[PDB]
Amino acid sequence: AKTIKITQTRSAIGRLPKHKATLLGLGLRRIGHTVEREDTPAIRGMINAVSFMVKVEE
Amino acid sequence: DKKSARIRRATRARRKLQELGATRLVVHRTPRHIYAQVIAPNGSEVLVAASTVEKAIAEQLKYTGNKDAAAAVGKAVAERALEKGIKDVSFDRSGFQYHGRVQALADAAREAGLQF
Amino acid sequence: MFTINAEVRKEQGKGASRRLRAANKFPAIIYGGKEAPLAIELDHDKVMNMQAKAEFYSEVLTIVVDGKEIKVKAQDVQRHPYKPKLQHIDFVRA
Amino acid sequence: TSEAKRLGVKRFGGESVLAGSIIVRQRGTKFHAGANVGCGRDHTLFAKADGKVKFEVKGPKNRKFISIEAE
RNA sequence: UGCCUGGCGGCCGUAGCGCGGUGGUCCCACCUGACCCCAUGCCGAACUCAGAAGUGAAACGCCGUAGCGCCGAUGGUAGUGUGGGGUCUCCCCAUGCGAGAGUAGGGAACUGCCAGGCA
RNA sequence: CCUCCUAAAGAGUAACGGAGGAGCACGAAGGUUGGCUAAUCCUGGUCGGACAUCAGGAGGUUAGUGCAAUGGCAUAAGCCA
RNA sequence: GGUUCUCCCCGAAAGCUAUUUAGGUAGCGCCUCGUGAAUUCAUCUCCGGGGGUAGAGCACUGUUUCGGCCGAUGCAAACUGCGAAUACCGGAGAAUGUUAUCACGGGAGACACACGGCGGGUGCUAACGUCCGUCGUGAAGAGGGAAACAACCCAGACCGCCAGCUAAGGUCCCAAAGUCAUGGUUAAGUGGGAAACGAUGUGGGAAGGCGUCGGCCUGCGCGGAAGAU
Repeated sequence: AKTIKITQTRSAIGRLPKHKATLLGLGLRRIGHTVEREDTPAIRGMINAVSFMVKVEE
Repeated sequence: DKKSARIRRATRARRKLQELGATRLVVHRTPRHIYAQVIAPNGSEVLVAASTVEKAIAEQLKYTGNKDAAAAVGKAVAERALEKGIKDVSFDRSGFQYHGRVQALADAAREAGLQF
Repeated sequence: MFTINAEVRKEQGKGASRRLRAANKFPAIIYGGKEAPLAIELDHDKVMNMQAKAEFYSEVLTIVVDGKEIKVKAQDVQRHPYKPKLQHIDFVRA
Repeated sequence: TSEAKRLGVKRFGGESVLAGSIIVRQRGTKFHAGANVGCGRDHTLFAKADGKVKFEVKGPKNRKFISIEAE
């Protein structure tokens, strides 16, 4: 399906291990890193998990 | 309370036989008529049913309910089971007493050569 | 008889309800019958003004949205514990 | 003017438990054995054959039965 | 293939509680005596022996009664994970999940097999 | 060594924390078959009125199951032979 | 107490179960190297579970009050006819992750942790008082901000550049950047010290009164409000 750009906005230093694992699953390493990911319900839930520091180009 | 007590008392063996999942032979005894049914482990289908009301076996019987009628029902069920292949069903007394017509029917059924 | 102006709901959820309350609005529901229920949006000021009359509890309400006449009756209303404001109403089509 | 004991369900629904596994070690009988499930002297439900574990509500009293189906 | 009756399962208050009516064609029920198979922690109390000799008394099958009870939306409400803010004892903001109760509505249940009477 | 909470609906998770009891007993209170299975309350009894007993009912597990306490328990895990 | 040359990779803990124990003894957990092995493990989506916590409710165990124990109304740690989110177990699935998973072996280190956020117990529901479950920082993290100031906010330093963008925080001078704009509030240097009470101070707002005289609410000021060269 149509793909989307996911970019990391804020750092993940003080975030929870769950949020760190979510960022690892998304594939974001550094602040401002952008990745291309296909849009699926699982990816949408993963984004919503850490929505406070990820920007999505819908 | 007679029917309710009878059903409650029979429910003991009725549930006990279900754990091992074997075909069961149940008998419903009434002064007017007698019935004997073979029920599969599922509990919704009967392999063979015999009744005293039907004229197939009541022609030679003076009355539908008596020791002779019970013996005839037992022998008919036994022969039908032999020709169907029940493979040694278990037995249930339906909460009755194994001293009168129930015992006569059981003896008649076992006479054919059953191993229950 | 009385003319009521309302708006058609588009969003459903607690977020939408909070938006309506904060924007001088409040949602409402009309049901009754074999047809599906309809969610509507009504401004708070007009309903507050109309609630003053004693005939409100004795008159069948007429709703006109998108040029469609709906004849309903007040089945239930929701009132804040201490704030004199209206937040929701369930109505039955008569 | 002590030491806590271990309770609760050990194996939940969908687990392909083995024969003799203790599905639940409870105080009394919170759930009743159904098909292919035993009942120990201490009222412990243990599996009798390999398969999946299911909980089903049946009976006039609406009592939950623990049962094992084919794996 | 339709009505009625019993037995065997699923479902376990949409199967229940209260009220009026209907069932002896078949089936089911009330019962005589038991000195006879059997028995009372006394009682033939319960089971067993011979039915229409009479009946549907009571139980049970069915129709209506929405009176009680049950389930049950949409919506809202309280609550809550995550990030932030405030006057930080407490509350709010964006997002996700979402109460109980009640309202609309339903229902006086349904379904699988065997047996028997009437068609 | 056991009986519920604080202990934030898996288990676990604090301060001579809040709480008592067993440190026994039944060698029958063990196993098996048949049958039975209330408590409680209204009413009749010489007194009995409910309270020293029985039978006509409402009601279906509130009685019980050896224990201090606890869950689950009428196909009673009870209660007669 | 001391323990002497350099570079590279990974990189902890101050916790849980026993003690005639409290400074110590065993196992697990945490670190590293080697070997072997399953889409092994992690995030997320859907599905099957036991919940009995929040919420609600008095039907279950109980409490106060009301009409004269009967009925009703509110309420709860050893209250639930109902019942979340969250957490836990298992099954299926796209994507990412240097296998991050598991087992064995060699080597350890550590065994007075501190502070802060979140929800409780305790405490006189007075304390920057006390203990818990979870997470973060320091310990072992350099850099920027709060004047300095481990516990706060942003952010994890391989090296070099007199290159650009930005997070927190700021743009009158010290000192880099708005003496920028728009609509307001304050007269107290309030800002730049603090809650209860009291008050002819002000803008604004919904409701009164038979041209009329007054009441209610929000915002910002005043004594209490007091730190020692």
